[PDB]
Amino acid sequence: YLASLIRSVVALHNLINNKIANRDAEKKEG
Amino acid sequence: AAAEHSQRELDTVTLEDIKEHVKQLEKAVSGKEPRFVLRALRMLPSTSRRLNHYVLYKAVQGFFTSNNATRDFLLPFLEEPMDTEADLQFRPRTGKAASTPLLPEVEAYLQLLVVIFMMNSKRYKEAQKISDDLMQKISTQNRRALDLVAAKCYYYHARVYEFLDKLDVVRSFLHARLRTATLRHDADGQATLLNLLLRNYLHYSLYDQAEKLVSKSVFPEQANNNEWARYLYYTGRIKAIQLEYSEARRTMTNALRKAPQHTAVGFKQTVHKLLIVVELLLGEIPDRLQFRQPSLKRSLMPYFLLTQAVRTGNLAKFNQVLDQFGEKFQADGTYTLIIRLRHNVIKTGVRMISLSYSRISLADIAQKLQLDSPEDAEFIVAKAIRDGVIEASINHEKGYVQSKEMIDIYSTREPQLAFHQRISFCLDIHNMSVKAMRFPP
Amino acid sequence: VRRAAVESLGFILFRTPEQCPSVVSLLSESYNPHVRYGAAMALGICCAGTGNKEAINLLEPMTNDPVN
Amino acid sequence: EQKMLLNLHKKSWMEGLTLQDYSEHCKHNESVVKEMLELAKNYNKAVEEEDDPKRHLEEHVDVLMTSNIVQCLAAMLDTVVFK
Amino acid sequence: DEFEEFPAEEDAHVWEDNWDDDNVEDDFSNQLRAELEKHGY
Amino acid sequence: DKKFHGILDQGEGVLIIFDEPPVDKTYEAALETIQNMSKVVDSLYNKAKKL
Amino acid sequence: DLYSRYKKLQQELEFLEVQEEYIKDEQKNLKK
Amino acid sequence: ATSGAVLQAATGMYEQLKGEWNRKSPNLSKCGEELGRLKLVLLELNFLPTTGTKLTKQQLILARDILEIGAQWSILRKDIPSFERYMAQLKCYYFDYKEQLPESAYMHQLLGLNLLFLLSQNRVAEFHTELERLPAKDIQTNVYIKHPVSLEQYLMEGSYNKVFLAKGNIPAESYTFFIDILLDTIRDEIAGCIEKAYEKILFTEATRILFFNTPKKMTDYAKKRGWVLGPNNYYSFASQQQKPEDTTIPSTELAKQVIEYARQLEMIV
Amino acid sequence: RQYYLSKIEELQLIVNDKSQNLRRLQAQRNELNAKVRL
Amino acid sequence: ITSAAGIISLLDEDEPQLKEFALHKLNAVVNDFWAEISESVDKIEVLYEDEGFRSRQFAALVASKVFYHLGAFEESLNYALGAGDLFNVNDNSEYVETIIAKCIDHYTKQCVENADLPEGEKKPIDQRLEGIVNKMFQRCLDDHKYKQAIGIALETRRLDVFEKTILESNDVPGMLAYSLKLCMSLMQNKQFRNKVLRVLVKIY
Repeated sequence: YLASLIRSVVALHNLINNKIANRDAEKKEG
Repeated sequence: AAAEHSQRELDTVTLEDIKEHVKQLEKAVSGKEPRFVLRALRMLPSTSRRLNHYVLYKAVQGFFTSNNATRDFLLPFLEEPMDTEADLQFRPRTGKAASTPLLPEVEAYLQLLVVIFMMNSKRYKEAQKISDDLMQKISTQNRRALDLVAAKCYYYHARVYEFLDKLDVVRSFLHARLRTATLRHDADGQATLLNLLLRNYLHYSLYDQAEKLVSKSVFPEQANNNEWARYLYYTGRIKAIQLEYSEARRTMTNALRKAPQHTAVGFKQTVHKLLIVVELLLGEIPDRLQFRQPSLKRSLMPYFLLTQAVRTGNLAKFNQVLDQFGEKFQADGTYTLIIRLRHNVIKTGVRMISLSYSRISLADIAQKLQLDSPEDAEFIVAKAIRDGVIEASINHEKGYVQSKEMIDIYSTREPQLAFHQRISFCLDIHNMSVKAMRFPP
Repeated sequence: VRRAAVESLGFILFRTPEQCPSVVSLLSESYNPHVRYGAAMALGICCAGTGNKEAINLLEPMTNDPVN
Repeated sequence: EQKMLLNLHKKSWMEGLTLQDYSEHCKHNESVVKEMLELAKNYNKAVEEEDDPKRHLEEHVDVLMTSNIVQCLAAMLDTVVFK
Repeated sequence: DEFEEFPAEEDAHVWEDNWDDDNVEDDFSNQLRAELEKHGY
Repeated sequence: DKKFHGILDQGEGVLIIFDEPPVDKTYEAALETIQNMSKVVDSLYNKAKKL
Repeated sequence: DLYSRYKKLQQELEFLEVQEEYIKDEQKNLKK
Repeated sequence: ATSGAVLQAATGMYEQLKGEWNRKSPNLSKCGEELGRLKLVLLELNFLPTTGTKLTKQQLILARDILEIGAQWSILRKDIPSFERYMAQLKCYYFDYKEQLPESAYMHQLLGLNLLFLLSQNRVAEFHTELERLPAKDIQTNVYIKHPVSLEQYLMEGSYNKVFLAKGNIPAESYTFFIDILLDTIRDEIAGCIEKAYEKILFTEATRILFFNTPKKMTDYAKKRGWVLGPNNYYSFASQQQKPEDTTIPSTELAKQVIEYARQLEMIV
Repeated sequence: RQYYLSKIEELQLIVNDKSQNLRRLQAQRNELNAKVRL
Repeated sequence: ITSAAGIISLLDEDEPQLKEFALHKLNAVVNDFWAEISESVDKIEVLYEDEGFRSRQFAALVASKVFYHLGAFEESLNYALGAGDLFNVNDNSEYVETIIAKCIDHYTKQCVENADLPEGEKKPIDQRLEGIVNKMFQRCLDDHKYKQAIGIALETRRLDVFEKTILESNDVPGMLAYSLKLCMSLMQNKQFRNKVLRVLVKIY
């Protein structure tokens, strides 16, 4: 359970980073 | 006056905001993604304020302007500014942009602005016609993205009929629209329509109908946390009325957990009231902090008095608080539950006795619970044991109530089951987070 | 056999040249070079003489591959 | 000849159902979880000071999950098979 | 995403107060005195 | 005073003795990791404000 | 027109499914 | 014209049925036949708003009272289906047309019966929903509603003795029938509590527990429920709770759960 | 006629989500292949 | 108001006219109260199950509407097809549109199965299914452009309605060439290709 929680938190952080990156690219395009 | 100039400044920044929102709607239309629509309706409540008559007049005279019947429908419903010196022609659509018919998203959003502004002006009849026309227009449209927008206006439609105090001339329409969304496999629209229908049912006290539907219909998990919270609150009320008290408590706890942090004071207050009442019905004393919150202090103060009266075991105090503030419960829609608790107080005392003692005799239980006879104590403790509130057994041979001896749970399979639920949730969270990943082309 | 299997994409998709670059957009970046050669040959075969500018775009950097 | 050269490193059938030393499995879990604790400290510091703990944490999680899952499943298979 | 459908409707102490604080009872000194004189005789 | 490990049973009159199981370091480190990624989740809450 | 759109959509869905299956296989091979 | 003639005919059959019913011996068969023919003429007249024309208020009244008389007739034959169908049919007349039709005391009676009906069928959840349906004032004001509410409240706190002593506070025999059915239901509930709570039960004290004045009325349960008698006339329920699942490892289910864990860990998705 | 509209609508949404999933899978494969090549 | 659904108990009676009136009222009010009639289920079904009942078709229609509201279309189609005339020929309501769409999906799947094994082994098709299918064909023919009935037909084999569509007014024969394009672009069955081509050359 601890390892699964670690992995889920890591995946959530990665998804947040990816959303931030794609929004940064979209806003920097203009 | 410079005050009117500053009003014009905030009006034109609202114009820029709505221009950004309609641009996002068109980007969603041309980008094959509905999340931009969700973001537009997320910014929608923020710009539901800061608007006036001229804001919406300039909006409808900037967009549309195709000489369609839409102009003939929305212009007469709002006032117009005079020949202002700052005749800044606000024209987001130029030539071919104004030539093509407006997308359902943008026209729906601007008509929504009309109806919410009309509601803010508190003349419900004027907004009734614009809402009916809006939903006549969007009924034929089968756009997937529009459903999102449709979802929102759906809610607003029911909202206006709340101020019209009818709530019944549209029940069949909401039923049909929910069915249409179900066959469209929509998530947001189905969830919001279920929530609105449940609210209508509870406003007209048809709890059996709501129970039947929630037994038949399935709430979409992949919905808004706000809609999830509303559905959980309504379901908790249903289960509380249906005597399913433990499930109601769990559902209302989940609804409170999913409440929008600090955004909905009234919804949180109502959820706290109902949760406190049902928890008292279970025999559990609620959290004290609920009554000392800055926003929920006065709202739950009668419930503080109720909880104090039942915990102290003073039924006279219970009747007294019924006499003074109990009528307020009728306004809060909890009077029947409060009467049930008035006649179910003794369950709390039985639970306290079970928690403290482990082999307390029947006579001692009757003495400590103000019960007249030991046989009445036997009946009450047996009923409480059967109804899943106590974990004891009465040795009737010599009249002592032996609680079930506590076994080492870590040596049992219960921790494995709890960890299984937690692991499944964590793996599902990881799968959801990795599943989208939103890599743009 | 991997080379031939990838090259069969051209023979399977020449009738609909639009789909061919989509599947082979990434066959062109495998770790082994034989699959890359098969991807290039499939791209050449599927679209016959269409100025797709998508197969051309995919072949633009591949012609700089370290493998010969 | 391919299969009968494969017979060289092929594990026996008794190896699949065998269980790793339980007293050793606990020590391995303790060690790797403590490394994961240090890694979590480093990850918190790195993420907070952003506006390679992640890869190390993921590798440790893979190791822990595969070890514990395999041991648990072997335990269940052994409990059912031998009665 | 405010929930406008549901309307949003001395003792200003900072410390967290537990339920037992509300319970009324005699002072502990009085209880101890009573128990001492009860068990003394 | 956390001297010799045991519990007195006044009911019958006994002082039992046992071997004080260690603490299961795994669980303590698991609790520490749970706290650490609670902190990480707060940090991510500080993020994600940029939509 | 409408039937053409429906058949385009069916063929595109099947092609996307084939590509996704191949990707899952190649991800497994890349991990190996 | 034709609708008026049908309404007048319905008034005639209602008059005949009322003459049969108000008599101290309301013959079951003739009243039932008249009520069925009245049902037919009511289907001819109307049963839903539908048309926007102003339905005659007297027509709504006579339909409501015919349904009330049918509900009161149903209990005479001790036929539950007739009572429930009449109840559900006249619920529409009670609630839809409340703002136009008055409320004679009879409905409250039937309403209370309806609530007590659920007590006879142990449908406590439906009882509480229906109680929520009624206005708050009539919950404690009207006696016809007060009695089932008080009986359910006593049942909800284990006050079976209070129920037994309050049995004599009923204002009608239409109550009395469902009160008897409630006696059987409460005896069954007490038996269930005895099953779940205790482990050994003595016949002599169970006699006071279950409110049975004859030991043969308990031999009834001794063969209906078939409670096992012990060596010393002690019914044993230790075979109800038991201690299962604490000796055999599920293993197979846990193995499947671990397999699912491995799958979710190794899926490419 | 509503046949075609409903069918093409459901097919458009499923193909949209499938294309998005394919894009993310493409990126994941690209990262893995970059690691292997390195 | 109509806030109760006690009319279902009228089905529990024995006289036929009571059941007919209850079924008619339910059919009138299925769209709103489907929650209650979802528990009736068998009480309606037996009405269609008994051959001697006078209005089994109305019961079948009511059950089909109730099941469609529930969402289990696999039985809503069966109970709609069991009913006749007023079941779907009205072609007016959205429920009718959903039912016709699903039943013609069943028809085209069954037609594919029959084309797979046309050696007598082919499974039979309910004549009511064929009737509703070709009624839809005729309605979309006389309604507007005939470029949709042709596609539906070539989806469900059905070369007869294909020939009827091309041999009718058909506006201009250019759409025929369009059909030829379909015959060479969006179909992979060579066995069906032969029949379609033979039809085309006969029409030429």
